Amino acid sequence: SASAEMITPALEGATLSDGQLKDGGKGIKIDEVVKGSPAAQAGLQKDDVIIGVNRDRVNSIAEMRKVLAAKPAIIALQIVRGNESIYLLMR
Amino acid sequence: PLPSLAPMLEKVLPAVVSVRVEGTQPFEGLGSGVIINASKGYVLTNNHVINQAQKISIQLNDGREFDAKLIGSDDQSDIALLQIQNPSKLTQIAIADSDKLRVGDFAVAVGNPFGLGQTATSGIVSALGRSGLNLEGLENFIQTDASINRGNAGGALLNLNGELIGINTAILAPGGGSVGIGFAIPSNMARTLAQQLIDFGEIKRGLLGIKGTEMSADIAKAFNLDVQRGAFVSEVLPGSGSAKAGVKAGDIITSLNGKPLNSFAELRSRIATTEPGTKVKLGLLRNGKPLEVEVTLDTS
Amino acid sequence: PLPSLAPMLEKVLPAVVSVRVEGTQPFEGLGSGVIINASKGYVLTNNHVINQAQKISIQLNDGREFDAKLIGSDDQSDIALLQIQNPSKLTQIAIADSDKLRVGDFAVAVGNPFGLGQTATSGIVSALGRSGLNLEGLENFIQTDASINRGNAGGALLNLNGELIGINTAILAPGGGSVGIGFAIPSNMARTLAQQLIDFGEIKRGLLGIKGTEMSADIAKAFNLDVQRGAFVSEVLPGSGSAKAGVKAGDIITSLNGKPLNSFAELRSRIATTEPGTKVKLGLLRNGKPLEVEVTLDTS
Amino acid sequence: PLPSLAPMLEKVLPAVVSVRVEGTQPFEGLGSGVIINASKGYVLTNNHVINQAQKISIQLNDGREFDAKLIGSDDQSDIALLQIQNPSKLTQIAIADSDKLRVGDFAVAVGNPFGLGQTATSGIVSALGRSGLNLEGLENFIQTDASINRGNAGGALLNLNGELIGINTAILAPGGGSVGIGFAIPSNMARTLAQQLIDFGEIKRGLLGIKGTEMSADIAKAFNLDVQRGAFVSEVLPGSGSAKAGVKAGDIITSLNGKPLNSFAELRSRIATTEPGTKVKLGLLRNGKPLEVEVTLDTS
Amino acid sequence: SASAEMITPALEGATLSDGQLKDGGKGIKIDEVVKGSPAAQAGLQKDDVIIGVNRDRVNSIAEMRKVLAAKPAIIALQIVRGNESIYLLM
Amino acid sequence: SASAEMITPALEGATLSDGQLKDGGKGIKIDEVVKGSPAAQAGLQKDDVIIGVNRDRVNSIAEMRKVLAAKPAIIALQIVRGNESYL
Repeated sequence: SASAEMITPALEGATLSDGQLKDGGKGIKIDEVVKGSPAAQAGLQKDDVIIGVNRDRVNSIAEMRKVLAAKPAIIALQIVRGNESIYLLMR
Repeated sequence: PLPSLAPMLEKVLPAVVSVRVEGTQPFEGLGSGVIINASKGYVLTNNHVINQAQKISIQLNDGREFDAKLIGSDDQSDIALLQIQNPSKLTQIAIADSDKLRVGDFAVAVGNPFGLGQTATSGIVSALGRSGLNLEGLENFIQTDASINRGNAGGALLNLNGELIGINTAILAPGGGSVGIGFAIPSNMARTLAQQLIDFGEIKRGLLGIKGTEMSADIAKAFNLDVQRGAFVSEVLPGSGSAKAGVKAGDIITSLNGKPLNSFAELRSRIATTEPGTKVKLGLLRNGKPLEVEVTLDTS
Repeated sequence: PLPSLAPMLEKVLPAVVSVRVEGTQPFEGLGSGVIINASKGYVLTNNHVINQAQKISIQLNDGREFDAKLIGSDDQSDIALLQIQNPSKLTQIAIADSDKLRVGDFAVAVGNPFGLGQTATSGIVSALGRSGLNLEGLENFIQTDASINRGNAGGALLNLNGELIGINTAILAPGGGSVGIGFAIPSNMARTLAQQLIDFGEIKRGLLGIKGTEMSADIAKAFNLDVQRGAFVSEVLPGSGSAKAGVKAGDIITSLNGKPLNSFAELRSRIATTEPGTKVKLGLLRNGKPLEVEVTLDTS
Repeated sequence: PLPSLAPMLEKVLPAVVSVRVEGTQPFEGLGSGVIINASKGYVLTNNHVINQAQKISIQLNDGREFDAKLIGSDDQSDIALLQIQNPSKLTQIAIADSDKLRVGDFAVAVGNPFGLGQTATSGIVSALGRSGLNLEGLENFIQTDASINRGNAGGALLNLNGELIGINTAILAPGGGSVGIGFAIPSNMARTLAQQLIDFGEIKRGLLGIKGTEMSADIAKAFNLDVQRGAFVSEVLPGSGSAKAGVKAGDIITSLNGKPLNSFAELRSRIATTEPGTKVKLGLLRNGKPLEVEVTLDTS
Repeated sequence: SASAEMITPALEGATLSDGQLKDGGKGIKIDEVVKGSPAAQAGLQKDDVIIGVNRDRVNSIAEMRKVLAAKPAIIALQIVRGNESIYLLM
Repeated sequence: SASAEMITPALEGATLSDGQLKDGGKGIKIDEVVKGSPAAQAGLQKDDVIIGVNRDRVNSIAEMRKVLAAKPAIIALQIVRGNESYL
């Protein structure tokens, strides 16, 4: 489980790994979040499964890193917390 | 023969009053107010003029003095309604539709600056729909360059016919004095809030159950769009009216009941005006495709 | 085709001049003035512009320069009169009736702000009969919201016909610059005092023999009265004309020459303007009963 | 029915834009600009707003955002020209003749004070040809009393027809807020400099070859002269066109092209604007004798 | 002699007594004025006799105390310095 | 050597002497100008020849003193640095 700090400053304090959804769809599962960290500030929580960045779909930490290597202005994670859909936003 | 505003100000000035407040170490404060109902003595004023008062007095511009009682108050919109005890020979203002205003219309501000007494100043409407000043929970301000100073809060903003178009609330001042940037609450929202306070004694806020942020061109360049004004939807709370209606995250609200939105705080204030149980129309754009949605309001 | 103030300002601006004062560490001061007699070169200005001058110079807006002498002055009303040596090709102002002014009339201020040169600004008449600023002995000011700054003292306040309605005399501001609250001496008092100075060289001040306080809505509640504005007489000095008339301690002054009195300061200033030996009629209120009392003034 | 500036403002407002600048500790600045060519996206702005930018962005009043590139600048006159990258559906302003302006004309200032957004204020023209403020090398300012604050530089000053008459440049403020004294570059100078920047990329300044000082009532009182406004010439640089024309030291310059000169700075700016190689008419006053002199301008 | 501060804080600095006028009318003769006291600042002087509070007549210190126990918004003292009538505002 | 300080302080630091022009006309040749003195600030230079005060024509240091005893408003000197001619 690579620490999310190295990928981007905004995800400091979040533990990300390559996991699975309830239905088998691939996604990146959030393992542990530091209280007060920017990940906690943005709304990331335990056992969240991110699905897509903007109009994309990320199935691995490497895929997310390749997407983020271009360093876009803003990030929006379609995320998955519970059986519904929420967007997030940080710079 | 010479043009002037004197003929119309003669019939209107008696409706604007001065509000004197004492309370607590004791304090004394001064503000303005507008007579809304002459028979029942209802006075519209600002909420921070009255906040910590134990005694409230009203003074007419001819010298008469009355005692007042607080009927209701709105801290989010900063609007208070007082009642005059034993009213006698009062004059009331007429209210204009502030949805028909435009930038460039002429305006008159009547108030009580620095405790000097009743004063009228003149200017134009500089802007509409101003918000984001981190002043109140609700901001849909009219901007004007009529001179507005300390003691003017609660007073009247009028057009050339002498009809109410705003309630003076705030100024932007680098050094504690007027530089020509003043803000007013539009009269439609103020009238609706005053009627709710009269009818029920407190406000019933309706909520959409949608959490979202301001739309911009930066986001439009991230979702391949053309619209740069509106509200961006991010969270749909469970079981709300919009959740039942089918509104999902990632969408953009453009028009409310067919009226295009220029801000997200604009939509917030418009929804806060609406009473719960009403059905509203949302013009939506999801994945670049437009739609029309009917929504039932909740209760806050 | 387009509306403008230029056609009437083209004829009036030569009458407003700049006043330069050198005195004594020495100081150099700046103000304005208005030419009222073109053949004799009489110039009306403020008293605190000329207060401790050792030499006075006058500049026209075309560049010509003159030396000036003080004919007389009045400290209580803050009015001074100068005469130009060897005048030639001058323009004079016409004086309007300031008793016909109303709140909402349009006004133009002409002066010399910050030593820049001749400058015109525009506004409305905000209020009438203002006092209590503790500036001079007599205060019956016109309150206007034209931009008025340092160097505008002594200068002109005009109506849309180009006639003088006031002499700019003061301002209120936390930061030292205009916020839209300026004060002017009305033209009737200034004209009367200037005529007195021309004719005799000193002011002729009349008094009533009444010492009293300002009537409020509180004193009208302790004697069970109705009118809340006027003057409350508490001392009638022995041997005065008012004593011969029959004014006693405790009554209320309501009208001067039939015109209702807005304040006690207005009564004081209007009495001080009037010439000793004149006869006035006072509308008196005693024990809830109205009366009319004829009083002959004495000399100060 | 009611008079307003709204009908004419609705057509001109899209042509005034806000200018956001990022530069270098990193800094962000804000100002305004005017669209003078819609097909090419040419934007007139102030030089000190754009000074140390690394990136420039233009934002329209409907929300669209564009990138801009500097075309040219003029530090003495403080005028900058930008081009919009990839323009689409723009509105442009119409320019008026600023040599026909008079004191008392009505004016509207459109800008972006304190970063709030597009704002309009109203006033009159207070003075013409102001200078001596020691802000730029060449000053021939229009003075106005519309409210102009921080963020207004580069924006529009318009007449009642919606035609450009000036570019807002500076203010005089004791405490960092507007007190009613603002300055604008006249539109004739601005349009000439803009054409020069478009055609050549830099300004071609012409000079006379004369060193002199301002005329006053004191110098004229020593040479027994009547005039008191104009230019007093003290040195004629050898080899110049003026020396070839015969202009000597001690002469008084009265009129340029038959139009009266009110100061040395007006003559300086008017000569600087005129293109090199052009011929000009000088009204000379030497030993009290008038002369007409033809001068051919050189290159600076 | 009676203390005037106990009657009201306004009349601090006045020495009082039940007195009589020149024509025999009963009043409140001022006997000592403290310099700098509120009584001196208001304008009370020696030998002054108060024949009124607001719209009433006070015949003794007790009656004035009874009227002032209501604590009115202001006080209006007829006094009688000289063979005349001077009002006061408290 | 006539010091210019008590003649007029505006010419302080300028050494004055009765001389003649290149054609033999009379005037005052400025022998020395002290750097930072009021004369240098006003524009006086070494070897300058003042040949006029305001409109009047002057010839000697005594004539300078007699003219400037009245203390006029402004003195517009003519002077003649090189073969050309105000301060």
